Amino acid sequence: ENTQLSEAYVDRSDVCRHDHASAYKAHTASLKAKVRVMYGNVNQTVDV
Amino acid sequence: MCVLANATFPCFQPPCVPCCYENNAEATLRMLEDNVDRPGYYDLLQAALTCR
Amino acid sequence: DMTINTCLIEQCHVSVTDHKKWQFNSPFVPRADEPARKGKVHIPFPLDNITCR
Ligand SMILES: *[C@@H]1O[C@H](CO)[C@@H](O[C@@H]2O[C@H](CO)[C@@H](O[C@@H]3O[C@H](CO)[C@@H](O)[C@H](O)[C@@H]3O)[C@H](O)[C@H]2NC(C)=O)[C@H](O)[C@H]1NC(C)=O
Ligand SMILES: *[C@@H]1O[C@H](CO)[C@@H](O[C@@H]2O[C@H](CO)[C@@H](O[C@@H]3O[C@H](CO)[C@@H](O)[C@H](O)[C@@H]3O)[C@H](O)[C@H]2NC(C)=O)[C@H](O)[C@H]1NC(C)=O
Repeated sequence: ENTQLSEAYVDRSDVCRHDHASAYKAHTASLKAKVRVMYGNVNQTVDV
Repeated sequence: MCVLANATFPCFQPPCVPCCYENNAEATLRMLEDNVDRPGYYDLLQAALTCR
Repeated sequence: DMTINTCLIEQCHVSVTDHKKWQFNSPFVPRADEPARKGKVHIPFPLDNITCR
């Protein structure tokens, strides 16, 4: 005349903040560039 | 923050100072076992288990 | 010590209660009371960054 209570559940791991994957939606790309312009006696590179 | 029956004392200073475990081991353990959900659990633990 | 003077061995039990000491929450040892008590101990050796050659 005895009884056992069995219990279990699941959790996020101890190091989930160091080793995890991210699922994204990506849209509307925007490109930067870096261009070097020279003429006369000016060199010099700008980021646009 | 931490509570002992009806004490509600700051966790840095328990009412068992000094030698909480040396004076009463079982009472100290029961003291800790019911503040596990209290965010001041670890400093309470540090206070309960230190004395020279 | 205690003496019964009445019956045989195969009727009484020794069940040491001991207490005073936290053990562990291990699936191979039972609980003593249902809603449980639970504690918290910090385990050593955390995970960190290095570089390999
Ligand atoms: C406009 O400016 C850029 C950067 O200041 C000039 O490019 C640079 O030119 C010099 C001279 O050739 C390079 O120095 C040499 O590089 C070689 C690479 O191996 C090295 O072996 C030499 O010892 C020396 O360091 C420099 O690396 C180079 N920099 C870059 C980012 O390319 C360019 O010549 C200028 N344009 C004009 C028209 O003056
Ligand atoms: C080993 O190095 C990596 C890279 O630096 C560590 O990952 C970094 O972990 C920190 C946590 O301290 C992250 O900071 C977080 O930033 C967000 C904002 O972006 C903030 O909201 C959080 O509260 C937290 O402070 C950091 O983002 C993350 N680096 C990257 C690129 O995501 C790692 O923790 C180091 N240790 C290990 C792996 O044990």
